[PDB]
Amino acid sequence: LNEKLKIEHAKKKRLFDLYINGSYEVSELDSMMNDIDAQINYYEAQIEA
Amino acid sequence: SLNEKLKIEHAKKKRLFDLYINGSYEVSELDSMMNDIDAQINYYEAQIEA
Repeated sequence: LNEKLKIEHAKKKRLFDLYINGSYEVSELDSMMNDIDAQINYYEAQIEA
Repeated sequence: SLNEKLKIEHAKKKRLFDLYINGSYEVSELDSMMNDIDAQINYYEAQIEA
């Protein structure tokens, strides 16, 4: 399930893509991006330990 | 209708810059897409040369 990390990271590149094209605002991007970053940490740690 | 692509890129550039002034996020994340955004502005300029 290391792929999921790329998938969660792939979602990050896209989430930036959307905002840059105006589909998502800054205020939203705050909540949505940190959710991913947390989801990564949620899946980043205590699996390679 | 290739002339009016830079204004979109500038809008694409602005939005991105609003994340820097917002202050959060990692700058290296924002630098990778800016490298693509700045470059796309470059070609639109360069095509006018010839």
